Formats: sequence, structure tokens, C-alpha cells
Amino acid sequence: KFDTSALEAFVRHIPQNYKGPGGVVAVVKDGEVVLQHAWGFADLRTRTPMTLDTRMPICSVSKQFTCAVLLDAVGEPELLDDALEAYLDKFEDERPAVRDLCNNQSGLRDYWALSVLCGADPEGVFLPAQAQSLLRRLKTTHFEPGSHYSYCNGNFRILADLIEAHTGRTLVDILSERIFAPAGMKRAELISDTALFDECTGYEGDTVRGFLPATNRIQWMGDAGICASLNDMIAWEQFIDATRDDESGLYRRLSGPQTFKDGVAAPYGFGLNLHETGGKRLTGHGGALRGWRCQRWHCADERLSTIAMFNFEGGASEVAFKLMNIALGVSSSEVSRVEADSAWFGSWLDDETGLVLSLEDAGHGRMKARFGTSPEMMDVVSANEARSAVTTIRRDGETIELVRASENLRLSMKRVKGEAKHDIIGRYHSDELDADLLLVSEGGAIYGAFEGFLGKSDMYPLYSVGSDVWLLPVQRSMDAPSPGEWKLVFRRDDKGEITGLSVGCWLARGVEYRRVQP
Amino acid sequence: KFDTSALEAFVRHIPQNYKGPGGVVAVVKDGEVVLQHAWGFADLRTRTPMTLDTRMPICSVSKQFTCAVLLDAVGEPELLDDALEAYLDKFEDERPAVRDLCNNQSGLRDYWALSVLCGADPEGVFLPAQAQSLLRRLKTTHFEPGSHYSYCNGNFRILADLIEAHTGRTLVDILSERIFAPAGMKRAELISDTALFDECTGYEGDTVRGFLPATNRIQWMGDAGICASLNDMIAWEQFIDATRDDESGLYRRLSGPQTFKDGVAAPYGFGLNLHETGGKRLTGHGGALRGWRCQRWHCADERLSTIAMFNFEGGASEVAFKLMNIALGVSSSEVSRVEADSAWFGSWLDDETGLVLSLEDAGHGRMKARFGTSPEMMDVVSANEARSAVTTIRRDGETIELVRASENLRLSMKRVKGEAKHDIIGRYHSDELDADLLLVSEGGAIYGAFEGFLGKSDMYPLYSVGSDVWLLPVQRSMDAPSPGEWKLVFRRDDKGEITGLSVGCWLARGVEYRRVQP
Repeated sequence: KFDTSALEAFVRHIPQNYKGPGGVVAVVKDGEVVLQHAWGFADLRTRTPMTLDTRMPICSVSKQFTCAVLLDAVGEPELLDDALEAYLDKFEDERPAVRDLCNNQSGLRDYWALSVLCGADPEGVFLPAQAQSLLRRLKTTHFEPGSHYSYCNGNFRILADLIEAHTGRTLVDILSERIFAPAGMKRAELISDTALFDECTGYEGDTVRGFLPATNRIQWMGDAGICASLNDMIAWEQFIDATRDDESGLYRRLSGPQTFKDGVAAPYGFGLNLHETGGKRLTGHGGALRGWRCQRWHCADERLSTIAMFNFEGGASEVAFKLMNIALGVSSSEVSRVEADSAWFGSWLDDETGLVLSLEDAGHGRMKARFGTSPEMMDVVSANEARSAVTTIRRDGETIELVRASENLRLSMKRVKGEAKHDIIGRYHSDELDADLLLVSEGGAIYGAFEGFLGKSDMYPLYSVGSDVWLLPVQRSMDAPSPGEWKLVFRRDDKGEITGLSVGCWLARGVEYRRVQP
Repeated sequence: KFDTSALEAFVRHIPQNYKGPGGVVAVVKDGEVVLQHAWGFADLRTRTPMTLDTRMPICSVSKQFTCAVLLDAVGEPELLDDALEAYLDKFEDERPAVRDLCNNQSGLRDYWALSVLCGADPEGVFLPAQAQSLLRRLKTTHFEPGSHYSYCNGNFRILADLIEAHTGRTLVDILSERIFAPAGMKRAELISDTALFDECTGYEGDTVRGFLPATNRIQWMGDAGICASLNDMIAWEQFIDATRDDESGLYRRLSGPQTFKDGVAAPYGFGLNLHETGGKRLTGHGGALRGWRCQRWHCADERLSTIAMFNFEGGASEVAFKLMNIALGVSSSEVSRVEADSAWFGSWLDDETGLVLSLEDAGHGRMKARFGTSPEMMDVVSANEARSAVTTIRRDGETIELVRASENLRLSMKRVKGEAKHDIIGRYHSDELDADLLLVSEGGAIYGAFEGFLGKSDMYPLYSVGSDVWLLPVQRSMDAPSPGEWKLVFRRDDKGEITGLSVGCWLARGVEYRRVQP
């Protein structure tokens, strides 16, 4: 009997440690459900309890299902390379291979982050014709295909379109016939229009701010769209275990090792994160949307899967990971920290990429870093070295070296200083997006708005961190996580006149804008 | 020339330190405006700039105007004591004097906190007939009148009703004729229905969560309701300075010293907070509602006033206070801290009052305390002593002594321990409010709802901190700050059966409920 005593003790305390309306969790071992539990409410106002058969959007956990459809109904990604050439018909750089789309090594900038720059409302309707209009206008990459990893939902949204055109069938129908029926996922469905989903309510907020029902109206497929219950997701884990020994089986074909073009090990393959804990290899994926979070993980050597799905923005990924470590008996352990010198604090700029790192004290030998899409906590392990699980930074005087070895990324960043001039106001234009950024002063405080084919955004405050380097936080958007902070790095003439600027974030780097107004 | 160089340098950095859509600030010295500034937007979507003439709700800054009306149009508070007896016609305890209402020493429980227990929706409509129905059903106090201080909006909402009935005139008209016209407050107005106000938009949220437009539909008067611009508020500060030498002048009559019934100095009088900074006496008040914050302070010895009004939930009170200290040249200074022993952490219960203190590490010789309506940061100054600006705590083994000397409050609290039994589910009834609390289990996690004459609330999660002691956070409500955490302390028989419980928070303590169901 697989002993679930420590798992049960952890699950019993989830509602107090991961505060929110409701959720579901499961642990599958050797193809058997050994732990399955629902708690709380699907809706706090109608008082509808959360159940094991309550469907929820699984969001980015859909990506692995779109690569499974690709392999099952089309074949290897190379069969769609000709069609990708016609889809990205205005491309000016070398196009990524369809295989690079599947592995998140494409170099394309994320279209949900770009939708903010095109003026999208965070709670706006987003149609299939607008997705294609934005994806098919892309011309450039932000790194050479195969050279680095970056998470790009557009890779999978394009894949869905390629699959439907090659096959002459809908992704809705192919998933149902080729994946959900054989796996025993009885109620799983691709529901592309998020405005139609009302079987469970998702909540934005947290225990301090309060919880608010989320409204989502985007339409998506390929990068997300599947809605399924805990029991549906359990059936997928059982299908995985039943087909574990078939070398030509769909999941085994999705989940092998991958590398970058230089042979360095990569962290993602065919819609799956590839990771390890205590020396044991894991494959899985998480998903997010305003109001929702979920995660699945599978350890092939121990025939073990863990699932967590919440109708709020709490740590479902952390829950699923901790259940896996508890079931594997992995002791996750303690780092000795040192005091953070005050010389670390402030912002640091990479000239090559236009990205910025900002550091602040988070107490006890810890720093809060803002660099990627979400902030990360870093342990200060020595006078000049700090690290999170993904990023290491080393300081030498006025330079920081930042490394994210899993992305094949290494940056050299210089301390940003000086007082920022307020002559940056005016209008700027991006030729590739056909979009404008308007910057105005109101009482000495600078605000900006994004104006493009999706609409005109609200005004957002900007914050300077040194001469000509400004941050523009965007906290809510059509997809989740939101982009975080856009980094604006202005460029000037030899006369000191502004000619343009770079706008970027980790999901979409170096978007060039030229000054056209003020 | 009063030198404003340090004030201007501070004001220039407000938008970066106090992040939000917009605001206004002013400094008045010797009756002259020496600093007046607006920044940002009144509405981020319509892009309407914030101006010096943009009106906003001043919320609880209205209380001083209702006591000014009382003194000007009625006379001393003792003239309304007979009418208070008829208004609180079901009172079972000794009624407070009308003077205790004015000084916040009444012992009445706050009606906005009680509206949550009666089932109010946080964004619900609240009419004058519902205010009277809730206020006139009150029967008991939570401390003897004059013995302690507690902030109670009901004191001022009752005062408004008493004034209108004695005078036969509307508070709208009396404020306009007797206060706003003579003070030169040209556009100030009592707009009791918050749903009608649309000249400026208030925003809930913060720079990390994002900002959301607030919807408020409550109707109020006496405790709040005045809407005014920065220029209106400047005219009130100038009127104060012009009448500073008249011993029988309205503001001088509102702003003298007060004491509790035992002669100890009290911190509030006639709708004004009474405080000091660097040895200089201040009088003033702040205001809050979802989406809005403001504060005014005046230092009579230096003929100095400071005002800050924001259309978001940031630190307007901290801004107004810091401007005052900068203008007075008060050096606010540093406390040496010690490491917080782990024995402090957890929850502590006062048996007399039913209130709970919870402590957690906030880093560097600091603790986050949850006791009052909002959390407070405490400096650990010695092994067994910690303090905030308002509260001091001393630990001795399994007991903590908590003192809020400005409230005349001293509690002896014992560490709460043990595992909480889940047999608390069932229905409970408050005879005085005619309201129920329903507690249910959903998958092992307990949730509660408040059901009374205002409606049936949504379900809210509860969190146990030790045997029979639970916390129920309520983060959003009709008034602001919300109550914070309700403290539920269950009572049992000699047989171990639950008979009832105490529900309370600092604004409304010891509301007794009896078990009626499960």
C-alpha cells in the first residue's frame, strides 16, 4: 500500500497555507489514484461547492496536447515548415523551424505581451481574426532560433492554425477524437471562447486585498483553451502510465531530452517543462489566466504524477511540486546566507538586450529581484554572489553578470545612475507593430498609453530609475502572468536629442520605436 | 519668504514613493498658500487630468464639520441629550452623553463594521432608512462611556440626525449657510449619495496588483459625505488661521484638550485627532473610502497646515504628516532594534474582550502585528519588548501585556495553542442585531457567511489559530478601512458542547452569538 500519510497531512493544511476560495489536488502512483481531494467553493456568491468533476480552464497545460495532436495527426514538425513559411509571409529574418516553435526556442516575441503594446484592454474581447492579424505581421525575432529559450505563446497559437489547415479538421474535433477519447478524459473539451465558460468562477486577488470574480473574454487555441476537471486530468496521468513502455507512444515522444543548437541541455520540449528534483527527472507544465492557476508534474522513474488546480491566483505550481517532493522523499534544503551589501540595490542595464534588473532588500540575506516576467527571491550566498532557483548574479563594482543557465542566457549589466530628464514626452511609433506609445507629463509626473490596432489603452504611470531608463509596470492584461515591467531605454543623438527607444520585457525584447512627436 | 525648498523636493518625489493615479497637496503658512500642486489623472481611461479644483469625497474629514455645525447652530452637546435618549430608545445599558459621541468615547460599536455582520454587500446601496434601522436597534456598549477611546462612525451619523431634528433644517443647508459660505469654501458640498459622485474616479489596488475603478453606493452624512476640492480645503485652513485668536471661535472650541473620565489625556475631541510631533501640538483628521484617502493637519503654534488628497488607497496621511514635519524641521529618528525571538510568533488572546493579537516576523528586528483594524509594524527594542507608534507589547512567558496608552487600553493576553476542532459548524444567532452567522465545512475547510437584514453575504474562509479561536478576514466592505479580521472565540459547556461564541474586532468588540443550529 503506497503510504500517503505525509501527503495527507500536507493536503489537510493547504487551505491555510494557500489561501483562496477552492481547489482540487490528486496524486497518481503506478496508475492508481492514491490521493484525490476537493475543497472550498467554485463560486463564493452562489455557494456552489468545488467538486472532483468541476471543469476549469487548464490554460497553458493545453500546449502538450497540441504537440500530441501534431505528432498523432500530422507527423514530425518538419512536415509543416513549408506552411509556416506562407503563414509568416512578411518575415525579414530567418524563420524558426516548426520544431523550434514546439520547444520554445523560436525567437518570436510573445503575442500576448505584444497585444498590450497594440492597445488591448485587459478584459477585452480578442478574436481569431485579431490573433492572425497580430501573428502574421511579425517580421523579426529577438534572438537566433535555437540559440536560447523564451516562453512564447505565439508558437503554439500558430501551430494550431497550421494543424487545422493541413488536416482540414478543427482542433476541437481532433483533440476529442484522437486524444480525449482514447485517454478516457470524458468531459475534457477545447472551449476557445473564455467568455462562454461559466461552470466555475475564477477569482483575482489574495487574502490581503480580497478576492474578486474575474472576467475573461479572449478567444484562444493551441497555446491554451482546454477545460477539464480533476477527474479528466487524472485520466491523462493514467494514460501516460499505461503507455509508459511504448517508445513510439505519444507521451514518450513528447518528453525526451532537448538541446539548444550548440548542444547545451534545454529545459523544454514539445509543450512540456523538463526538470529534475533530487536527481529524479520530471516533465509537466503549469497554466495561468486572471483568476486561475494549475500545474501537473510526472516522474517517469517512479510512475508518479501530481496535479493541483485552483480557481484563484495562488501557488498551484508550488503545491504540485511539493506533493511530488514529499511522495519522492526529496529533502529540499537550506542555504546559508550572508548580509546583502547596500551596493547591490538599484537598477542595472544590459546594453545588448535593453533588459533591466532591479534589486531591493527583502530582509535576512535575501533580495527581491525584478528581471523576468515575475519577481524572484534571491539568496545572498557570499559578498558578491546571489541566486534564485533560475538565476545567478555576481557583482563586480559597477557591473553585474547575470546568468540563467537553463535559458542559455548570460548578460553583462551596468549600474544605472543619474537623474532622468523629462524631455522624453512625445509620441513614438513601432513600424513592425504599427503601434504608438504616447508619453505625457501631468504635473511633472510622466504617464504613457499604448495605441494600436486593438484600441487605445488607459494611461499608466512611468518610473525613472536613472538617466534615460524608465520602468512601466503593467499588472493586468489579457493573458497571465502579465508582462510585469516594460523597460524603456531611450536613445539620443550626438546633439542630445531623443531619436527613439527600445521597449522590452523578458517575453518580448527590444521592440524598437522611433520618435515621431514631441 | 517662508523657504519651501525642502518641501518642494519632497513633493517632486511623491509620485515615485506613493504610487497611484493622481493627487493634490498643499501647505498653508501664516494664512498664505506656500505650496499648491496637482499631479496625474482624475480618471486614467478618459484621461482627465487632476486639477486644484477637482472635488473628491473627504470622507471622515467631514466629522469636524458636523461638530462645528453642532456648536454653531445648536450649542453645547448637552442640549441634545434628551433627544439621544429618544433615538436610542431600546438601550439597555447606560447611554453615552452626546459629548461622548463627539469625542469618540461613547462605547458604541461601529455601525459600518456591524453592517458586515448584518449581511451587507461591500458594493451595496445603503439608505438612510437602513442606517436608522441599524443604529436604533443598538442596545449595549462595548466599554463604559468615557472610560476608553474607540473610533465609531455611528456617533457622528447619529449626531447628524439629532441636529436635523432639533433645527428642522437639512445638514446640507446648514453646512452651506453656516460653514462653507463664511469660510470661502466655494464648491464644498454635502453629497450624501456616493453613487451620484462622478467628478473624479477613485481606484482600489496598488502598484503590484494593478488599479481598478471603485464603485461605492452607500449614502452617509455626519460621519462623512462632504465633497470638496484642494482649493476648498485650503480655504478652510485659511479660515482657521484668520480666526486663530478668537477664544470663542468655532475651530478653537473644537480643538482644545480632552480627557477620559479618570482624567487621563485623550487623543480625540469634537471630530479631530489631537496629536503632537517634536513637542508641537497638532489637530487634524484623515478620511478613507474604497478608492480614496485624504488627510489634513494643523499646527496652531506655527500657523501651519498641510493637506494631501489622493484618488487611490495610498498613504495620504503619511504624506500630510511628513510635509508637516519637514515644515517644522522635526527630525524623526531611528530606533535601535534587537532580534525577534521565535517565542513571540503566533496568536495571543485577551479573555476579557475576546480580541486577538497575531505576530509574525517582518525581518530585521521588526514584527508585523495584527490586532487593531489595520496591521502595524513593531520595532523589537529589547528581548521582551516591542512597539509601534500606538502600541507597546511586553512578553513574559506565555502571556503578553498589550498597552495602547492613547486609548486608555491595557490587555493581558495568553498564548493560544492546540488544534482546533471542526465541530464549530452550525448556525449562530445574535439577538441584539437579529443576525446569523452560518459556518460550514467544504472538504474539511471551514467557511462562514453573515446573514441579516441587509442581505446574505458571500462565503468567506475562516482560519484557526488554536483551540476554539478562529480568524475571519473581511478585506472589502461598505466603509474603509474594512474591519480587518473578525476574531471568533467559541465557548463550551462542562460537557464540551458549544453553546455560543464572541465575534469581535477593535471597531466592534464582543458581539455575542448563541448556537441555534448544528
